[PDB]
Amino acid sequence: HMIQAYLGLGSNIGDRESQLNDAIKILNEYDGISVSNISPIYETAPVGYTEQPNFLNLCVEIQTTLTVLQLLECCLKTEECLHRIRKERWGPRTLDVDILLYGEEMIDLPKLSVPHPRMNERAFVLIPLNDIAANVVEPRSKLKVKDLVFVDDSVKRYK
Ligand SMILES: Nc1ncnc2c1ncn2[C@@H]1O[C@H](COP(=O)(O)CP(=O)(O)OP(=O)(O)O)[C@@H](O)[C@H]1O
Ligand SMILES: Nc1nc2[nH]c(SCC(=O)c3ccc(-c4ccccc4)cc3)nc2c(=O)[nH]1
Ligand SMILES: [Mg+2]
Ligand SMILES: [Mg+2]
Repeated sequence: HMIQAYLGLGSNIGDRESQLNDAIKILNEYDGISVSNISPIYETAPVGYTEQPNFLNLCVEIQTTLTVLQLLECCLKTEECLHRIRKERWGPRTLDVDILLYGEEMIDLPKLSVPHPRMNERAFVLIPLNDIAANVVEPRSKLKVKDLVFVDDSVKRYK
């Protein structure tokens, strides 16, 4: 039995589009993960620390038989495969893979919160997520993504 989950991907170092497309390929290669939907890519001004490069961001849907922790380990392993060496949470990275949603399940462990607890105020997440998951309910707010998404000029259609 598979569950539907959503991942947020980001890159702001180097050939960002290549790193994102390699990430999707690698995610689809883990036993127990199948990438089932892919959003458009957006180019986005960096949020937080601004003296760093512009990001490309997208979202994917996966069908997975993995538990949430097994899925997290696959996300981190993918970052390692793309040579994410920097680990300053505020700083640049070759690849970031974040778990956004895992069905309607909710957890807030010290080091793992799903739904991702910052997604609802990030246009760099909600805009691509709405492209693939408009009618999906975000279980904290209990609102559909299409009712969370908002306009943001710092998020531009890329490609
Ligand atoms: N839903 C989630 N997805 C991925 N990582 C999560 C997570 N909730 C908590 N984390 C934690 O965040 C840790 C550090 O990961 P980083 O990728 O450097 C943070 P970031 O992606 O820059 O910020 P963000 O998670 O606010 O987007 C992970 O090892 C994990 O323990
Ligand atoms: N557009 C864009 N900006 C990004 N900044 C980063 S650094 C980690 C982070 O998410 C982050 C996001 C937001 C704050 C913040 C912190 C405090 C106050 C306001 C914002 C910090 C870090 N990742 C991306 C990305 O993927 N896209
Ligand atoms: Mg992140
Ligand atoms: Mg991350």
